[PDB]
Amino acid sequence: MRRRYRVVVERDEEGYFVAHVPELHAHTQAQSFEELLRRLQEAIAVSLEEERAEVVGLEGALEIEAA
Amino acid sequence: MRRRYRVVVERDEEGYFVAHVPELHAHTQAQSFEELLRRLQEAIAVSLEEERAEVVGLEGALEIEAA
Repeated sequence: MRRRYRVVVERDEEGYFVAHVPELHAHTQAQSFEELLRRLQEAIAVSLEEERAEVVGLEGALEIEAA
Repeated sequence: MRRRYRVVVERDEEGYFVAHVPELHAHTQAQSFEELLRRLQEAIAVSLEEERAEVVGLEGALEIEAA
């Protein structure tokens, strides 16, 4: 099955991540980007009562902090 | 310095990633999400002629494939 969901990801002071998928009323957190993606996919799968889910794409805006 | 850039990320058949940051006329690719983020940050830093860049956030839409 195919789905598209708005998502908001933020990195805290510790550099840890928290993602919010409003349409699914879900929140997921992780210490790395790799971990975030994995938990996000697992969480979306559970929401949809599916065995597995995979992020095949994302279109959005990146917030950058440079020095 | 602070910046926000539109980004488009896609996962190919092999499950590999390619990111496009149109405003920076840049393309970056990697075999994992963790690697993509790292190269993306390094590439944006070079574009801005900065030493380092960090993705502190992202607001967008996730494309999901579930089974």
